[PDB]
Amino acid sequence: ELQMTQSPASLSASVGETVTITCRASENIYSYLAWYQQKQGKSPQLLVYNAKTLAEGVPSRFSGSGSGTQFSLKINSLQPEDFGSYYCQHHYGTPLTFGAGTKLELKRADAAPTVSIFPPSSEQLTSGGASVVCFLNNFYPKDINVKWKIDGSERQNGVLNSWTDQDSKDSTYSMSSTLTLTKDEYERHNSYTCEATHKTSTSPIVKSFNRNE
Amino acid sequence: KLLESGPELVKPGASVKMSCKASGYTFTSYVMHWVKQKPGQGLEWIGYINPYNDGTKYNEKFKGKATLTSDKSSSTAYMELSSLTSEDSAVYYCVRGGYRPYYAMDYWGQGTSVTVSSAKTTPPSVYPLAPGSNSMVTLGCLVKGYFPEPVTVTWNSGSLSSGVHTFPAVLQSDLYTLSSSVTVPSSTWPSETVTCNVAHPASSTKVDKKIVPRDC
Repeated sequence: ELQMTQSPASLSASVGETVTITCRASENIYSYLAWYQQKQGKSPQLLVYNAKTLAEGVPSRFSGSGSGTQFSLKINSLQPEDFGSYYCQHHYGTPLTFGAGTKLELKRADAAPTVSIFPPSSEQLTSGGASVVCFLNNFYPKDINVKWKIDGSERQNGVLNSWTDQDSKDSTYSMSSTLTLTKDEYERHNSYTCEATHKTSTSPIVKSFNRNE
Repeated sequence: KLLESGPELVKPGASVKMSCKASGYTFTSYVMHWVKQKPGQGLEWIGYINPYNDGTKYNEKFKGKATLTSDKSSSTAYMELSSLTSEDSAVYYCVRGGYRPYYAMDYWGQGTSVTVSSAKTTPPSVYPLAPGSNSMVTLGCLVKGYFPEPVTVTWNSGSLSSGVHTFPAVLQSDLYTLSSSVTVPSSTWPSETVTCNVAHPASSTKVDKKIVPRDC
Protein backbone atom coordinates (compact mmCIF):
# COMPACT_ATOMS: atom_id res chain seq x y z
CA GLU A 1 0.00 0.00 0.00
CA LEU A 2 2.98 2.30 0.71
CA GLN A 3 2.41 5.62 -1.10
CA MET A 4 5.03 8.34 -1.40
CA THR A 5 3.66 11.80 -2.23
CA GLN A 6 6.31 14.19 -3.50
CA SER A 7 5.37 17.84 -4.12
CA PRO A 8 5.55 20.10 -5.91
CA ALA A 9 5.66 18.34 -9.28
CA SER A 10 6.88 21.64 -10.80
CA LEU A 11 9.19 24.21 -9.14
CA SER A 12 10.48 27.51 -10.54
CA ALA A 13 13.67 29.01 -9.06
CA SER A 14 16.65 31.24 -9.84
CA VAL A 15 20.39 30.55 -9.30
CA GLY A 16 21.36 31.42 -5.68
CA GLU A 17 17.79 30.92 -4.41
CA THR A 18 17.09 28.32 -1.69
CA VAL A 19 14.44 25.67 -2.65
CA THR A 20 12.69 22.91 -0.66
CA ILE A 21 11.09 19.71 -2.00
CA THR A 22 8.88 17.59 0.27
CA CYS A 23 7.96 13.92 0.51
CA ARG A 24 5.03 12.59 2.53
CA ALA A 25 4.97 8.88 3.36
CA SER A 26 1.50 7.34 3.95
CA GLU A 27 2.90 5.45 6.95
CA ASN A 28 5.84 5.61 9.37
CA ILE A 29 9.07 4.78 7.48
CA TYR A 30 11.43 6.06 10.20
CA SER A 31 14.61 7.42 8.55
CA TYR A 32 14.48 4.97 5.60
CA LEU A 33 14.29 7.63 2.83
CA ALA A 34 16.70 8.43 -0.01
CA TRP A 35 16.91 11.34 -2.46
CA TYR A 36 18.18 11.01 -6.04
CA GLN A 37 19.07 13.54 -8.74
CA GLN A 38 18.54 12.75 -12.43
CA LYS A 39 20.12 15.06 -15.02
CA GLN A 40 18.61 15.29 -18.52
CA GLY A 41 19.82 12.19 -20.41
CA LYS A 42 21.66 10.42 -17.57
CA SER A 43 21.15 7.76 -14.90
CA PRO A 44 20.06 9.00 -11.44
CA GLN A 45 22.60 9.61 -8.65
CA LEU A 46 22.21 9.15 -4.89
CA LEU A 47 22.34 12.43 -2.96
CA VAL A 48 21.02 11.35 0.42
CA TYR A 49 20.35 8.12 2.32
CA ASN A 50 18.89 7.59 5.80
CA ALA A 51 16.87 10.80 5.38
CA LYS A 52 19.81 13.09 6.35
CA THR A 53 23.13 11.45 5.34
CA LEU A 54 25.02 12.83 2.34
CA ALA A 55 26.57 10.17 0.09
CA GLU A 56 30.32 10.48 -0.50
CA GLY A 57 31.23 13.07 -3.16
CA VAL A 58 27.98 15.07 -2.75
CA PRO A 59 28.29 18.87 -2.15
CA SER A 60 27.22 20.19 1.27
CA ARG A 61 24.66 22.77 0.08
CA PHE A 62 22.40 19.71 -0.35
CA SER A 63 20.70 18.84 2.94
CA GLY A 64 18.12 16.19 3.86
CA SER A 65 15.90 16.43 6.92
CA GLY A 66 12.80 14.85 8.40
CA SER A 67 11.63 11.49 9.73
CA GLY A 68 8.69 9.13 10.15
CA THR A 69 6.21 10.58 7.75
CA GLN A 70 7.44 14.05 6.67
CA PHE A 71 10.66 14.62 4.71
CA SER A 72 12.39 17.46 2.87
CA LEU A 73 15.36 17.99 0.59
CA LYS A 74 16.82 21.48 0.66
CA ILE A 75 19.34 22.99 -1.74
CA ASN A 76 20.98 26.21 -0.40
CA SER A 77 22.44 28.63 -2.99
CA LEU A 78 21.56 26.89 -6.27
CA GLN A 79 24.11 26.39 -9.06
CA PRO A 80 23.58 25.82 -12.85
CA GLU A 81 24.26 22.04 -12.51
CA ASP A 82 21.62 21.68 -9.73
CA PHE A 83 18.73 22.00 -12.20
CA GLY A 84 16.99 18.79 -13.16
CA SER A 85 14.62 16.15 -11.77
CA TYR A 86 14.57 14.90 -8.14
CA TYR A 87 13.00 11.76 -6.64
CA CYS A 88 12.36 10.38 -3.18
CA GLN A 89 12.46 6.63 -2.41
CA HIS A 90 11.63 4.42 0.59
CA HIS A 91 14.46 1.92 1.24
CA TYR A 92 13.63 -0.09 4.36
CA GLY A 93 12.09 -3.25 2.88
CA THR A 94 9.73 -3.95 -0.01
CA PRO A 95 8.39 -2.18 -1.93
CA LEU A 96 11.20 0.35 -2.44
CA THR A 97 8.64 2.88 -3.71
CA PHE A 98 9.55 6.13 -5.50
CA GLY A 99 7.69 9.43 -5.19
CA ALA A 100 6.28 10.83 -8.46
CA GLY A 101 9.13 13.32 -9.04
CA THR A 102 9.83 17.08 -9.17
CA LYS A 103 11.15 19.00 -12.20
CA LEU A 104 13.43 21.85 -10.96
CA GLU A 105 13.17 24.49 -13.69
CA LEU A 106 14.87 27.83 -14.29
CA LYS A 107 12.47 30.72 -13.76
CA ARG A 108 12.06 33.69 -16.15
CA ALA A 109 9.53 36.31 -17.27
CA ASP A 110 6.15 35.23 -18.66
CA ALA A 111 5.96 35.06 -22.49
CA ALA A 112 3.00 34.46 -24.79
CA PRO A 113 3.23 31.72 -27.42
CA THR A 114 4.09 32.45 -31.05
CA VAL A 115 1.54 30.32 -32.87
CA SER A 116 1.94 29.23 -36.49
CA ILE A 117 -0.45 26.92 -38.36
CA PHE A 118 0.44 24.80 -41.44
CA PRO A 119 -1.77 23.00 -43.95
CA PRO A 120 -0.89 19.54 -45.26
CA SER A 121 1.89 19.73 -47.86
CA SER A 122 1.04 18.74 -51.43
CA GLU A 123 3.63 15.94 -51.08
CA GLN A 124 1.72 14.36 -48.18
CA LEU A 125 -1.54 14.72 -50.11
CA THR A 126 -0.21 12.50 -52.97
CA SER A 127 0.55 9.78 -50.39
CA GLY A 128 -3.14 9.92 -49.38
CA GLY A 129 -2.61 11.52 -45.95
CA ALA A 130 -3.13 14.97 -44.38
CA SER A 131 -1.47 16.49 -41.32
CA VAL A 132 -2.05 20.03 -40.06
CA VAL A 133 0.73 21.25 -37.82
CA CYS A 134 0.60 24.00 -35.22
CA PHE A 135 3.77 25.31 -33.55
CA LEU A 136 3.47 27.23 -30.27
CA ASN A 137 6.96 28.56 -29.55
CA ASN A 138 8.96 30.36 -26.86
CA PHE A 139 6.29 30.56 -24.15
CA TYR A 140 6.55 30.71 -20.34
CA PRO A 141 5.49 29.23 -18.03
CA LYS A 142 5.37 25.67 -19.43
CA ASP A 143 1.65 25.13 -18.77
CA ILE A 144 -0.52 25.39 -21.90
CA ASN A 145 -3.65 23.99 -23.61
CA VAL A 146 -4.34 23.43 -27.33
CA LYS A 147 -7.72 22.77 -28.94
CA TRP A 148 -8.30 21.78 -32.57
CA LYS A 149 -11.38 22.68 -34.59
CA ILE A 150 -12.60 21.57 -38.03
CA ASP A 151 -15.31 23.92 -39.28
CA GLY A 152 -17.26 24.86 -36.13
CA SER A 153 -16.62 21.86 -33.86
CA GLU A 154 -13.79 20.41 -31.75
CA ARG A 155 -11.68 17.47 -32.89
CA GLN A 156 -10.19 15.44 -30.01
CA ASN A 157 -8.47 12.52 -31.71
CA GLY A 158 -5.75 12.35 -34.34
CA VAL A 159 -3.82 14.91 -32.25
CA LEU A 160 -0.20 14.11 -31.29
CA ASN A 161 1.63 16.55 -29.02
CA SER A 162 5.33 16.98 -28.30
CA TRP A 163 7.16 19.35 -25.96
CA THR A 164 10.74 20.57 -25.79
CA ASP A 165 12.69 20.66 -22.57
CA GLN A 166 13.52 24.17 -21.36
CA ASP A 167 15.71 26.08 -23.82
CA SER A 168 19.49 26.40 -23.35
CA LYS A 169 19.59 30.10 -24.34
CA ASP A 170 16.32 31.85 -23.35
CA SER A 171 14.87 29.40 -20.73
CA THR A 172 11.45 29.09 -22.45
CA TYR A 173 9.23 26.16 -23.64
CA SER A 174 7.74 25.16 -27.04
CA MET A 175 5.11 22.69 -28.27
CA SER A 176 4.22 21.00 -31.56
CA SER A 177 0.71 19.77 -32.23
CA THR A 178 -0.18 17.73 -35.31
CA LEU A 179 -3.71 16.78 -36.36
CA THR A 180 -3.80 13.83 -38.75
CA LEU A 181 -6.69 12.92 -41.05
CA THR A 182 -7.50 10.98 -44.20
CA LYS A 183 -7.28 13.02 -47.40
CA ASP A 184 -11.06 12.50 -47.75
CA GLU A 185 -11.78 13.81 -44.23
CA TYR A 186 -9.47 16.77 -44.85
CA GLU A 187 -11.06 17.57 -48.23
CA ARG A 188 -14.63 17.26 -46.87
CA HIS A 189 -14.16 20.29 -44.55
CA ASN A 190 -12.97 23.90 -45.11
CA SER A 191 -11.65 25.63 -41.97
CA TYR A 192 -8.95 24.39 -39.56
CA THR A 193 -7.99 26.23 -36.35
CA CYS A 194 -5.64 25.96 -33.37
CA GLU A 195 -6.48 27.71 -30.07
CA ALA A 196 -3.72 28.42 -27.51
CA THR A 197 -4.87 28.93 -23.89
CA HIS A 198 -1.95 30.39 -21.93
CA LYS A 199 -1.84 32.40 -18.65
CA THR A 200 -0.43 35.38 -20.64
CA SER A 201 -3.93 36.09 -21.95
CA THR A 202 -7.50 35.62 -20.70
CA SER A 203 -8.48 35.03 -24.34
CA PRO A 204 -7.05 32.11 -26.34
CA ILE A 205 -4.88 32.91 -29.39
CA VAL A 206 -6.53 31.56 -32.56
CA LYS A 207 -4.64 30.78 -35.79
CA SER A 208 -6.51 29.33 -38.79
CA PHE A 209 -6.71 28.79 -42.58
CA ASN A 210 -9.36 28.02 -45.21
CA ARG A 211 -8.46 24.97 -47.34
CA ASN A 212 -9.70 26.81 -50.44
CA GLU A 213 -6.95 29.48 -50.47
CA LYS B 1 30.70 0.11 -11.84
CA LEU B 2 27.65 -1.56 -13.50
CA LEU B 3 27.53 -1.99 -17.30
CA GLU B 4 24.20 -2.84 -19.03
CA SER B 5 23.56 -4.13 -22.56
CA GLY B 6 22.46 -1.99 -25.51
CA PRO B 7 19.06 -0.79 -26.82
CA GLU B 8 16.42 -3.25 -27.92
CA LEU B 9 13.55 -3.44 -30.42
CA VAL B 10 11.12 -6.24 -29.71
CA LYS B 11 7.78 -7.33 -31.08
CA PRO B 12 4.55 -7.50 -29.07
CA GLY B 13 4.23 -10.85 -27.28
CA ALA B 14 7.97 -11.56 -27.52
CA SER B 15 10.43 -11.50 -24.62
CA VAL B 16 13.72 -9.70 -23.98
CA LYS B 17 16.63 -10.50 -21.77
CA MET B 18 18.86 -7.59 -20.85
CA SER B 19 22.12 -7.99 -19.00
CA CYS B 20 23.98 -6.07 -16.32
CA LYS B 21 27.65 -6.86 -15.76
CA ALA B 22 28.48 -6.12 -12.09
CA SER B 23 32.17 -5.27 -11.42
CA GLY B 24 34.54 -3.55 -8.92
CA TYR B 25 33.13 -5.65 -6.03
CA THR B 26 31.91 -9.05 -4.76
CA PHE B 27 28.50 -9.74 -6.38
CA THR B 28 27.27 -12.37 -3.84
CA SER B 29 27.68 -9.61 -1.16
CA TYR B 30 24.95 -7.20 -2.50
CA VAL B 31 21.41 -7.38 -3.91
CA MET B 32 20.59 -6.03 -7.38
CA HIS B 33 17.56 -3.88 -8.03
CA TRP B 34 15.90 -3.10 -11.33
CA VAL B 35 14.09 0.15 -12.10
CA LYS B 36 11.74 1.17 -14.94
CA GLN B 37 11.44 4.67 -16.44
CA LYS B 38 9.14 5.48 -19.34
CA PRO B 39 10.48 8.43 -21.36
CA GLY B 40 9.75 11.79 -19.70
CA GLN B 41 8.16 10.05 -16.70
CA GLY B 42 8.98 8.87 -13.15
CA LEU B 43 11.02 5.96 -11.75
CA GLU B 44 9.42 2.66 -10.77
CA TRP B 45 10.96 -0.12 -8.69
CA ILE B 46 10.58 -3.57 -10.27
CA GLY B 47 12.22 -5.90 -7.80
CA TYR B 48 15.56 -7.23 -6.63
CA ILE B 49 17.46 -10.48 -6.82
CA ASN B 50 19.89 -11.56 -4.21
CA PRO B 51 22.71 -13.29 -6.18
CA TYR B 52 23.97 -15.16 -3.05
CA ASN B 53 20.79 -17.27 -2.80
CA ASP B 54 19.05 -16.24 -6.07
CA GLY B 55 16.27 -14.91 -3.77
CA THR B 56 13.71 -12.59 -5.37
CA LYS B 57 11.24 -9.97 -4.23
CA TYR B 58 8.97 -8.22 -6.72
CA ASN B 59 6.83 -5.16 -6.90
CA GLU B 60 3.47 -6.99 -7.15
CA LYS B 61 2.72 -5.02 -10.32
CA PHE B 62 5.75 -6.67 -12.03
CA LYS B 63 5.44 -10.18 -10.64
CA GLY B 64 5.24 -12.51 -13.66
CA LYS B 65 6.18 -9.80 -16.14
CA ALA B 66 9.77 -9.58 -14.89
CA THR B 67 12.05 -12.48 -14.04
CA LEU B 68 15.41 -11.84 -12.43
CA THR B 69 18.32 -14.32 -12.66
CA SER B 70 22.06 -14.09 -11.93
CA ASP B 71 25.09 -16.10 -13.16
CA LYS B 72 27.62 -15.71 -10.29
CA SER B 73 30.50 -17.00 -12.47
CA SER B 74 30.26 -14.13 -14.99
CA SER B 75 29.42 -11.43 -12.40
CA THR B 76 26.24 -10.70 -14.46
CA ALA B 77 22.59 -10.19 -13.50
CA TYR B 78 19.75 -10.53 -16.03
CA MET B 79 16.15 -9.34 -16.28
CA GLU B 80 13.81 -11.13 -18.68
CA LEU B 81 10.55 -9.34 -19.48
CA SER B 82 7.80 -11.45 -21.07
CA SER B 83 4.70 -10.98 -23.26
CA LEU B 84 5.65 -7.42 -24.20
CA THR B 85 3.23 -4.59 -24.82
CA SER B 86 3.42 -0.85 -25.51
CA GLU B 87 3.39 -0.31 -21.75
CA ASP B 88 6.81 -2.05 -21.49
CA SER B 89 8.54 0.43 -23.75
CA ALA B 90 10.91 2.12 -21.36
CA VAL B 91 14.44 2.62 -20.17
CA TYR B 92 15.43 -0.01 -17.56
CA TYR B 93 18.26 0.39 -15.02
CA CYS B 94 19.99 -2.17 -12.80
CA VAL B 95 20.97 -0.63 -9.42
CA ARG B 96 23.13 -2.07 -6.60
CA GLY B 97 21.46 -2.22 -3.18
CA GLY B 98 23.19 -1.13 0.01
CA TYR B 99 24.76 -3.24 2.76
CA ARG B 100 23.65 -4.14 6.29
CA PRO B 101 24.70 -0.68 7.55
CA TYR B 102 21.52 1.05 6.25
CA TYR B 103 20.37 -0.52 2.90
CA ALA B 104 19.51 1.94 0.03
CA MET B 105 20.27 1.79 -3.72
CA ASP B 106 23.60 3.51 -4.53
CA TYR B 107 25.28 2.81 -7.89
CA TRP B 108 23.18 2.98 -11.06
CA GLY B 109 24.14 1.66 -14.50
CA GLN B 110 23.71 3.68 -17.73
CA GLY B 111 20.35 2.04 -18.59
CA THR B 112 18.97 -0.10 -21.44
CA SER B 113 16.30 1.18 -23.82
CA VAL B 114 13.49 -1.20 -24.81
CA THR B 115 11.07 -0.31 -27.59
CA VAL B 116 8.04 -2.43 -28.43
CA SER B 117 6.84 -2.21 -32.00
CA SER B 118 5.74 -4.47 -34.81
CA ALA B 119 7.54 -2.26 -37.34
CA LYS B 120 10.64 -3.06 -39.35
CA THR B 121 13.28 -0.51 -40.33
CA THR B 122 11.40 2.21 -42.26
CA PRO B 123 12.76 5.49 -43.72
CA PRO B 124 11.05 8.83 -42.93
CA SER B 125 8.72 10.78 -45.19
CA VAL B 126 9.73 14.45 -45.03
CA TYR B 127 7.07 17.09 -45.67
CA PRO B 128 7.78 20.84 -45.97
CA LEU B 129 5.72 23.24 -43.81
CA ALA B 130 5.22 26.50 -45.73
CA PRO B 131 2.86 29.21 -44.47
CA GLY B 132 -0.68 29.19 -45.89
CA SER B 133 -2.65 32.44 -45.46
CA ASN B 134 4.95 40.15 -40.06
CA SER B 135 8.64 40.71 -39.18
CA MET B 136 9.32 36.98 -38.64
CA VAL B 137 8.07 33.98 -40.61
CA THR B 138 8.06 30.47 -39.20
CA LEU B 139 8.75 27.48 -41.47
CA GLY B 140 9.17 23.78 -40.68
CA CYS B 141 9.51 20.08 -41.54
CA LEU B 142 7.24 17.17 -40.57
CA VAL B 143 9.26 13.93 -40.40
CA LYS B 144 6.73 11.13 -40.42
CA GLY B 145 6.43 7.38 -40.32
CA TYR B 146 9.99 6.20 -39.55
CA PHE B 147 11.51 3.41 -37.43
CA PRO B 148 13.57 3.21 -35.33
CA GLU B 149 14.86 6.29 -33.54
CA PRO B 150 16.79 8.42 -33.95
CA VAL B 151 16.60 10.92 -36.78
CA THR B 152 18.60 14.18 -36.82
CA VAL B 153 17.40 17.46 -38.26
CA THR B 154 19.41 20.53 -39.20
CA TRP B 155 18.66 23.58 -41.31
CA ASN B 156 20.90 24.84 -44.15
CA SER B 157 23.46 22.18 -43.25
CA GLY B 158 23.87 23.56 -39.71
CA SER B 159 24.49 27.21 -40.66
CA LEU B 160 20.93 28.10 -39.55
CA SER B 161 20.89 27.28 -35.79
CA SER B 162 19.17 30.28 -34.19
CA GLY B 163 15.38 30.03 -33.91
CA VAL B 164 15.35 26.25 -34.35
CA HIS B 165 13.09 23.92 -32.34
CA THR B 166 13.34 20.18 -33.00
CA PHE B 167 10.75 18.30 -30.95
CA PRO B 168 11.05 14.82 -29.35
CA ALA B 169 9.62 12.04 -31.50
CA VAL B 170 6.26 10.46 -30.63
CA LEU B 171 5.47 6.84 -31.38
CA GLN B 172 1.99 6.14 -32.74
CA SER B 173 0.88 2.88 -34.38
CA ASP B 174 4.38 1.45 -34.49
CA LEU B 175 6.02 4.43 -36.21
CA TYR B 176 7.67 7.68 -35.14
CA THR B 177 6.67 11.25 -35.99
CA LEU B 178 8.77 14.29 -35.24
CA SER B 179 8.76 17.95 -36.22
CA SER B 180 11.10 20.92 -36.45
CA SER B 181 10.41 24.63 -36.93
CA VAL B 182 12.71 27.50 -37.82
CA THR B 183 11.96 31.21 -37.56
CA VAL B 184 13.70 33.68 -39.91
CA PRO B 185 13.15 37.38 -40.84
CA SER B 186 10.34 37.93 -43.36
CA SER B 187 12.87 40.03 -45.28
CA THR B 188 14.90 36.82 -46.09
CA TRP B 189 12.82 33.73 -47.00
CA PRO B 190 11.85 33.01 -49.72
CA SER B 191 14.60 35.15 -51.41
CA GLU B 192 17.14 33.26 -49.26
CA THR B 193 16.97 29.48 -49.29
CA VAL B 194 15.83 27.44 -46.27
CA THR B 195 16.30 23.68 -46.43
CA CYS B 196 15.89 20.98 -43.76
CA ASN B 197 18.41 18.16 -43.58
CA VAL B 198 16.98 14.96 -42.11
CA ALA B 199 19.23 11.99 -41.47
CA HIS B 200 18.07 8.50 -40.48
CA PRO B 201 21.17 6.37 -39.93
CA ALA B 202 19.28 3.06 -39.46
CA SER B 203 17.91 3.17 -43.05
CA SER B 204 21.02 4.86 -44.51
CA THR B 205 18.88 7.82 -45.61
CA LYS B 206 19.51 11.55 -45.85
CA VAL B 207 16.87 13.93 -47.22
CA ASP B 208 17.15 17.62 -48.09
CA LYS B 209 13.78 19.38 -48.44
CA LYS B 210 13.93 22.96 -49.65
CA ILE B 211 10.96 24.94 -48.31
CA VAL B 212 9.20 26.73 -51.15
CA PRO B 213 6.21 29.12 -50.95
CA ARG B 214 2.77 27.50 -51.43
CA ASP B 215 1.36 27.73 -54.99
CA CYS B 216 -1.45 30.08 -56.10
